[PDB]
Amino acid sequence: VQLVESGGGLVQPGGSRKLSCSASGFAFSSFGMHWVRQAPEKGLEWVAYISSGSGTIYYADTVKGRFTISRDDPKNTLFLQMTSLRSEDTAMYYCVRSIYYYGSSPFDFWGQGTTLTVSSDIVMTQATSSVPVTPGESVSISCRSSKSLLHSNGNTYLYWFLQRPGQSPQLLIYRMSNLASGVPDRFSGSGSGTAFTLTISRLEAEDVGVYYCMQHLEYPLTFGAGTKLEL
Amino acid sequence: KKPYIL
Amino acid sequence: TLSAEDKAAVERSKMIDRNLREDGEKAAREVKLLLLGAGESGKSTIVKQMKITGIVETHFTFKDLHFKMFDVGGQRSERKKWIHCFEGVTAIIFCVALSDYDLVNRMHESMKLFDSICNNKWFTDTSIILFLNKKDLFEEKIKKSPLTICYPEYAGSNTYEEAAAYIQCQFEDLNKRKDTKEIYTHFTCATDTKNVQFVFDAVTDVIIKNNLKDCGLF
Amino acid sequence: ELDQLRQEAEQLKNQIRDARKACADATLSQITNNIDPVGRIQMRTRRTLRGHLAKIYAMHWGTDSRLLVSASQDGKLIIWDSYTTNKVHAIPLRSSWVMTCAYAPSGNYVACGGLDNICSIYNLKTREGNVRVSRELAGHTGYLSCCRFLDDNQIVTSSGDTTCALWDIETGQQTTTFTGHTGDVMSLSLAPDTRLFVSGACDASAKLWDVREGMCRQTFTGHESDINAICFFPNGNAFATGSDDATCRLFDLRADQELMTYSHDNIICGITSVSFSKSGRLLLAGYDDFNCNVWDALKADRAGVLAGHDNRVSCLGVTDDGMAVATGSWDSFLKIWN
Amino acid sequence: PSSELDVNTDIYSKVLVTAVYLALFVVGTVGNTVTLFTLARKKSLQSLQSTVHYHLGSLALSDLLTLLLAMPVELYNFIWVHHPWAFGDAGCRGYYFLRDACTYATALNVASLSVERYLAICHPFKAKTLMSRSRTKKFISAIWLASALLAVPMLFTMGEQNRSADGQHAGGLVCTPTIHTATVKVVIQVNTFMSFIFPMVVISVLNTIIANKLTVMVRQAAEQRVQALRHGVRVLRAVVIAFVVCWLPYHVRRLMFCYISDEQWTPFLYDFYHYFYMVTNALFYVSSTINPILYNLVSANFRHIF
Amino acid sequence: IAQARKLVEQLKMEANIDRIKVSKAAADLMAYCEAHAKEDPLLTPVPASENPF
Repeated sequence: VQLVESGGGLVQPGGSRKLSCSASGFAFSSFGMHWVRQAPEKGLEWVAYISSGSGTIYYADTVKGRFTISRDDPKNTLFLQMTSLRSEDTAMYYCVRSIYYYGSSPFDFWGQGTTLTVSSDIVMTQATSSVPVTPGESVSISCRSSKSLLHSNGNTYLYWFLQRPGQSPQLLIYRMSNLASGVPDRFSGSGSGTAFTLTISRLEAEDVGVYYCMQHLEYPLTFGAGTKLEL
Repeated sequence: KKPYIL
Repeated sequence: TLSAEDKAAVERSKMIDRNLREDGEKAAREVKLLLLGAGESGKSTIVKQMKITGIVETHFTFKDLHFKMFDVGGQRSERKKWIHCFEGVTAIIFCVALSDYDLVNRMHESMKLFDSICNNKWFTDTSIILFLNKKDLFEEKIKKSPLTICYPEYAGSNTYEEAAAYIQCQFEDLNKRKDTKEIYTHFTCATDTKNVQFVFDAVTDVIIKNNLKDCGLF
Repeated sequence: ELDQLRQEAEQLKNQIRDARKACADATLSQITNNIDPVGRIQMRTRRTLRGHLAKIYAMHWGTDSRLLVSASQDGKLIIWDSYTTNKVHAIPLRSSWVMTCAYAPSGNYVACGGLDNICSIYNLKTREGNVRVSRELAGHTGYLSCCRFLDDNQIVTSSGDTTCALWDIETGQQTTTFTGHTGDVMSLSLAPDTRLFVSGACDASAKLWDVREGMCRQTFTGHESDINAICFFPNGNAFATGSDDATCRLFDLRADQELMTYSHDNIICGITSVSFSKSGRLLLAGYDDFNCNVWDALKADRAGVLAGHDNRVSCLGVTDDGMAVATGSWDSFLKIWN
Repeated sequence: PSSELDVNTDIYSKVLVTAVYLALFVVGTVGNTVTLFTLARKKSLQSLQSTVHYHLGSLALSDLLTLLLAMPVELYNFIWVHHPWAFGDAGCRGYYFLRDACTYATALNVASLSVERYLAICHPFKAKTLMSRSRTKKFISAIWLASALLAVPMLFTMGEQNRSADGQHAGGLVCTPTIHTATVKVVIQVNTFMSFIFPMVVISVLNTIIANKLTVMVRQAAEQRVQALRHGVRVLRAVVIAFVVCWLPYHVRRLMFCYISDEQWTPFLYDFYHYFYMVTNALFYVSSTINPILYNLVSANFRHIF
Repeated sequence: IAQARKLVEQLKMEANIDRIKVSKAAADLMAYCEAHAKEDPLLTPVPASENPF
């Protein structure tokens, strides 16, 4: 699979720009898409959404009215129409594909992203923003929610992401407990409502990056700040 | 004496 | 109240429901035909006339409407255990060769097959397009060989038209019901479009009588 | 010589029935009548999965007892979510004529086969986001009565040329062909430990095969006509058998003979599917009197009637959790009873 | 007092039409509820039969609505008590709105059902390709929406008004058209047009063409059952004749109220109008009761499930 | 011919099987059902809070 974005460059403020994500290697029409943004020295932040068949669109409150998301299913292309660009809209914009049924793994594949430069939510709390790590030791990373994520149907909606330096973030643990496909079982997640724990056992090389927790109980999708591992 | 019912 | 993920699961379920109802309409506006008969009885001839390894479908269209023909005689097992898959077939196209009256009791075997299918508990409503194939070789074989050997209790002329009428009247007498369905008998040519024209004329009469029965008139 | 061999076969057969007659000391009704009866079983249709547009012929649960696969003659098989009645998938089949379907115990694979003589296998857990055919299993020259998954790589089938088989899905070749039936086979039932299984046919002869070795072990007779449904008892030491004779008969594997008879005067119709409960106390038989009946498996009383459907109940299955009982039928409605 | 509005009818005539109306009440309600129950219990219709099942269900629904809404109010407030109108201004407006929306529903159900049979019988392949359950549910929703829209002009015209000899009296309140007569004429003639004349043209032309096609099939079926084809040819003409005979005198009555000016009205025409009102509404409810019999029960497949 | 020899060999191999008494197998099935009767949700109906349906 391959999600490739386009539409970077410097844009004067107040102007307009359209982003294009070209999808490849999967059945595009079944997936609900996402745009997640990352301020250039800050964490990730959620922008917008379409469902499948363009049936349901949500926005974040900061971009509601100024951005319009759309998709082109016969050409596998995801669009984001941006207008009235402001100072906070300077970020790295990623395209995320997600599928929702009983037991799927949404936010599984993240596109490479593109950089665009312009001259009552549920608040997630990272415990720590940077931690020293010895290779071969178990590392425990915590997250905390302002609201209880245990829904009445048994599922708590806490996801975990890991961003390599200079790469797209990838899904590790979806729905607080379930390892993603292609993810080594060193990683382990547990907890309860509003108090959460990512557990790594025997940390290794090329597994050092920034970890994020994300709630998915309600819209908008507010991430965490981002706990970082260092040696 | 037109009727009134229609 | 559903979650943020249960709502998208329910939207998946409803878009799947939409694709199902669309494909069910696409399938229901289509005419399905069963082929039956013993081997080397012109089934290949009729299928070759249409288009020109268990179940064999030959899919062709006519008058902007699709026709599906299920050449089911390829696979051999008990017909009592899969013929109920085929109720709702519009018309059964049963095929008999005329010249198999003396070969070995093939005509009596085809009569038993026609009886077992025509009086079946599933095909109660489904009418039958009966074919009688290879009539010229039948003319040769009755000008040489007699006719008591196929059916014992018959005495009549050794002419083509009378013996062919006797075979037709012996086949169309097997239906224990005649108020419900109707057998459409044809004698095939060498190779001509009257074959496929009689098939669609018979199918048209069947569709008109089903529509009349469903509209409350018939 | 060969007629001497016929007489020898009849002598062996009379020896076999003499031995299993010597082993019958008391039937099930003398032991299990001291047990108090189960009482009246009343169950309501707790859901209804109205998605298919033709007669459905098969249904298999998941081992999590929440997903169930269900195949039908309209070219679709649909993986319901039993709690929320959501269609998590709908797989377009290549040939509409579908007699059976199965759901692998991992939850990664399904299977289906019908008059096409091919037990096709679909990969549910793809990365490309769609289901797709993994292997087309050919070489079987008859309609498929049943397919069951042993592991993710082993599948047994039940054909129309009187044979069963065992495939390795990764190679695509059938390992061990099971010959020995006379009329074509109609059902199949793996044991809980999957060392052996029981298949039924038009001979009215259920046979206890062996998966590893590859030969039949025991052959069970006692039905008048064809048998359509076999389900193991949960201990793995017995199995019930549904036939066209309005008779369910549970056989024993240790004692090698018929144990109990399930029939009633007011039913004369055929049986299309059987399955036990989780404990084994009550077995559920699926008739084409349009309703399922609930038989006390130890005292042989009809405990309850499930009168939901309006045509032939063509398939039924009980959750591995033992919580729900789904019943499919020719009116395209999966009812889920509890 | 307000005794000029008293209508002197034969009390035995009121008793007899009460008997006819209660008999039509029980027969029409039982027949239409059994028809809706029959098409609701029987759902084993996946093919192109299902669309015609929907139209027959819609016709049974509209006839049950005509009967259950209009019938019991019309008894007490037109047969027995001519004045005072008990139900007020919005009562008059809503009663004539429901009455005429249900009447347009019946006429358009019958017309649409005939268009559906003409497609299903005289162009069987072209109706096979056009058949989809979505288009039929859209079509029935369209004809009920048009039947609701065409009854809107009976809201503002049909107000309550006091026409007593005094300017005000507690018993002088009647239920009458209250706008000027030269637009009441336009309302009633568009009512008579879109409730009689256009469904009459499509009913008569389409059932004539279908009976022509079926008599052609009887001639080439005896020239090459035949009892059931002649039976269907009978039922088509029974549809046309029952629709004419039951919905012609009602619109003759409303045009008689529409055209004859008060210089031409007599006390004899007053009494004749009230007895003729009784008779025409008897035939109107006869239409509502004999729709389900000769649309359903004379088919010989409906009989066993009935 | 050889098919009849196969039927003879199959019946011979099915003949020598160690069979048990039927009261023993009946009491085994009875004891399985009584050991698992308590956790069977269809035998005695579960409370509605425990039912997922």
